[PDB]
Amino acid sequence: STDNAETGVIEAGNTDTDFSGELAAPGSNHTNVKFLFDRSRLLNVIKVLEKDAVFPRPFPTQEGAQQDDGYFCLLTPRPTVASRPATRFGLYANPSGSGVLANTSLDFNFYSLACFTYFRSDLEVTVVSLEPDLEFAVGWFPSGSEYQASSFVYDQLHVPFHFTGRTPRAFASKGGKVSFVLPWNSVSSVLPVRWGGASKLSSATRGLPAHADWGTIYAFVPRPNEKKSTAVKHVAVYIRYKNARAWCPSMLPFRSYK
Amino acid sequence: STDNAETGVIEAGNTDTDFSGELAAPGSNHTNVKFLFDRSRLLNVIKVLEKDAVFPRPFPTQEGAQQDDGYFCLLTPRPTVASRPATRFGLYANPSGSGVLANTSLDFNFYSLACFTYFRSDLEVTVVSLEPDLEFAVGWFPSGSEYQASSFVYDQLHVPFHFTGRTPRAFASKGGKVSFVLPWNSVSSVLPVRWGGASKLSSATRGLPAHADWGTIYAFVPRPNEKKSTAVKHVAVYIRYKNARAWCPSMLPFRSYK
Amino acid sequence: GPIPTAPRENSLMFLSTLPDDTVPAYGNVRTPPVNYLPGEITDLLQLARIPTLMAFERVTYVPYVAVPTQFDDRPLISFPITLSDPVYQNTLVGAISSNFANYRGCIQITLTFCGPMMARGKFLLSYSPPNGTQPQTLSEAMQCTYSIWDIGLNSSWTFVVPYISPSDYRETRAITNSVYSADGWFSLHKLTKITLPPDCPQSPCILFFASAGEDYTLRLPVDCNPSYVF
Amino acid sequence: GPIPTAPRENSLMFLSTLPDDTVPAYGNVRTPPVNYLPGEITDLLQLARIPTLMAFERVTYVPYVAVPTQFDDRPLISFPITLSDPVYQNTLVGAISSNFANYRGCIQITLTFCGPMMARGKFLLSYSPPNGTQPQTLSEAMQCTYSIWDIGLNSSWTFVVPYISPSDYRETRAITNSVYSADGWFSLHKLTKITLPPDCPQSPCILFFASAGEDYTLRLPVDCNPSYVF
Amino acid sequence: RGNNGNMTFNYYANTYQNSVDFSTSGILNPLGYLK
Amino acid sequence: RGNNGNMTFNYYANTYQNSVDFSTSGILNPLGYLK
Amino acid sequence: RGNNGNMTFNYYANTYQNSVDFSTSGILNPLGYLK
Repeated sequence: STDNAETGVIEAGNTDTDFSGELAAPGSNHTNVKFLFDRSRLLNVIKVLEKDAVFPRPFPTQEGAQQDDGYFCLLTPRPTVASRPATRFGLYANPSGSGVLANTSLDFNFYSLACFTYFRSDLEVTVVSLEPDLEFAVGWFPSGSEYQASSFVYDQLHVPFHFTGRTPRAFASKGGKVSFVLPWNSVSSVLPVRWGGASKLSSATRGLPAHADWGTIYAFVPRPNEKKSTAVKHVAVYIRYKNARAWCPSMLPFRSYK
Repeated sequence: STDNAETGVIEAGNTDTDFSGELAAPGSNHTNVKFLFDRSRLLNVIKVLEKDAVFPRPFPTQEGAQQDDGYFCLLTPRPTVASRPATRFGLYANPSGSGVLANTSLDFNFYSLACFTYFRSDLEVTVVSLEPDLEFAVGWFPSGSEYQASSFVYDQLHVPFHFTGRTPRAFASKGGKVSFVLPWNSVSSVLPVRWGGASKLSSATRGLPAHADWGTIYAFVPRPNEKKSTAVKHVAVYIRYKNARAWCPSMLPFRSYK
Repeated sequence: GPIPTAPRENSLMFLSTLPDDTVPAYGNVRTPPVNYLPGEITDLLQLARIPTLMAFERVTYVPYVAVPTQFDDRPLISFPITLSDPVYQNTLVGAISSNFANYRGCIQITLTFCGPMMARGKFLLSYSPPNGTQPQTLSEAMQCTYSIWDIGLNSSWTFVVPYISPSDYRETRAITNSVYSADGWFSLHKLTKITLPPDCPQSPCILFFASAGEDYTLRLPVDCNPSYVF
Repeated sequence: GPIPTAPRENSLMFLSTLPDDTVPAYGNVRTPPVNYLPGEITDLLQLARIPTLMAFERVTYVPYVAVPTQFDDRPLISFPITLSDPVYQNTLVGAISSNFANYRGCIQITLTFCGPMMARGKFLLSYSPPNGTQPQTLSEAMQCTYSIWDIGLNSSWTFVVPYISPSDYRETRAITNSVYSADGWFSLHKLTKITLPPDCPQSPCILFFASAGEDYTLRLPVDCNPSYVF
Repeated sequence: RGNNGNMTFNYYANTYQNSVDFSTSGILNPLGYLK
Repeated sequence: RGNNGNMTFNYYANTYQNSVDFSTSGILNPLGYLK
Repeated sequence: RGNNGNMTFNYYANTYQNSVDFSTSGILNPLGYLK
């Protein structure tokens, strides 16, 4: 049928427009945005704390600084590095040489279906053990805060402060699982899938949002400082968006042609 | 009573037709097709994955190809071989000599009562361990897809991709069981008990349907690639048709006379 | 506040035959319509009530029986009434019944004469309840339940085995010949010899069919035997 | 008194796709209003129904095709109809479809002529259902479904590929060329050569767009492929 | 109906418990007829 | 609505199960218009 | 009736909880009579 594509708006047609025929029945509605995104998926894998921690310093950190790495996980589909927001995803193709290796993460499915510009939704978290018959706990604090770092002495046994606080802490039995849901607590109204502004008024890095996440999570062993074991331990984190919404179209990744 | 059997249609009678007597009471209705088939039964036994897998290649495979065998199970009453649909059931009566041995399966009860031509029903799955105090998980993907084969590096620990995905994955506690139900998802309207068509337009094998199944199932150990053990493990698969229906009569197997 | 409850001794058990459902995983699926397929089967009795061909030994098996020309007083053919007997093995009634444990109702038998249109004769069909020894002569056969069938225009003739049992329901297999499994014998007698005109083939053949009755019924499913695959 | 109950075999299991919620931890939160953002997306079909540019090989890829001047009977260009084919790879229809398993409805194709206003010509568009071998000449093309499009004032022309399938729903990827994945070919034929006045550039170019139809539909989500990150 | 014992309560919705066919816009009857 | 199967019972209150926006004092419609 | 304490709720249907006899178509009374 004759038409002009330069106008931008083109009306969708059917088989009957130019030939003899008829339209098909609806079928099913599995493409609904709310129904599509309510499925759990892996996000990151982190270690388990066995003592009081030292939060990593900002990125301009030079050598020789003492801190703990790979113990904290951010809750956000965007790329991150060293437990802090980033802009470019990383990958170590040559595990050799000096220097500490930076943790990295990303939400492959979310960015494979990230066809829009802005997003908002609640979020449900779950954790799972990767070691046989392990006892652990999980802690959390909201966006725009920091982790207290010190300990107290009870009966000559040091006890880290992160045991107590008015922000959720949860315990699981031998081989159990931890589950709960969180609200949308960032100051911004919506989470930007892609951004092009600056946060600070000067010396800022363009395109790096400040508070595009839900919070922060970590795991620890409920024992005093006197029982620091000899082997490292790991856990896995699962997230699941709930009651999602989208606001403005965009484009999808570039599938390279061999 | 006088009658003509050549007409094909013969009316069933009772004792009173030719003698003095009476008809018996109904009794019970255990022959109902829906009520008959709602019972679980064994289908196949498979191994448990401990690393990233390589799906077996098509049947014309020559020697020297590297892949993993006996790790995947199809969901279908029809015969299968090497985790792919087949037409003739197999049996190794002389376990000796070179060559890899092909896995096989069949639904003995279903084909012992397969008196019809077409079938359709939902399906409920269950899995059970054959080793003392084992931890495992089960994964699934629908008919007409394929299994992703690669891994990712977290904290220098390789993690297979089959951990994550928007198609169901389930975990069980120590010694637990896994249970859930699936819908009828094949493109075909009904499942053919016996078939005589061809799928491809040329060079096809007659009588081999393309998508007569519900999906595919496998099991894996939730640990990184660095913990590949030394002993093999097995699990058992149970299926149970639900809300079944039949559509056209047929004949039953041939019980050989000694 | 939490509702207090105490689980019973039967917990975490997996029971195959449990009459209940489970949790869904991938719901909200919609499937194509199936209005176009005719002939939906609702109960397997619909198939159990269709006649089929039996088998005998020609000494190596055929469905028919050849009428000889010699004269003797023994029954032409006689087989017991037990669904596990070989003769019913391949017929639908027997094949389906082997998957259950009990049955009721009246069995049905049918015959058809496939000889030349010019022939004439008569046959006697009898059914003998259980006894110490099975019948062996026409005089004995006449006393039991029996009927007379004569060759004419119409070719077939149906016979019904009454359900005469000491108890409701009966076993569908005979591990031992208790009165609840075996139920007598059926035998066929040639009342008069066949008459044929000159230049016609001799020894006509007769054919058998077996099917379920009107008031037939099954009960109590059981697991099946997989030996056929070998 | 305590309510007695018995948990089922499926307890303590973690199922990702389970259709239910969980326990809250930090409730009673109130969030800013979002009335000010326009253009809320409710279904991804709204985006699937927007045309986009396809790709071809210039031997190293361009969206358009250059009309030659030589004369030959082969089709100017022909590509299969299979959403997994490279040509649809980067278009929105293909990109979104690769995340599901089935589809319905009618696909849509659009063209636009970007040559000098002074040119004149005609083109033939055809769609061939599956066969042993694909079409290779105008005589064969005329018989299938086809239409004639002539250069005039208006620049674009839309074409609809009917949904002609042996079964409801079809696979969105072709592991093997079963009739349920591949659905024929599409080809373009130059009916007449282009006419241009003196002192004008030769070899005009034509452009392609691909989009979903009115009655297009998807179903049965599936996990995505992360290879793009490399 | 079927091998289902519950007759009082259903938790999940029908469209999630079962599959359905999308729309388009007693004694046993015999099989095989003669006329 | 959504990937939620329950349709009969809710235990916790709405303001604790979900987040809400504080007040201040069918077929798919198209995107992009021409006039 | 019997050694059964529940008097309010039954989950499964009667025909699945108990066996039944298919149809066909106070003070204690004494045993043994004289006339």
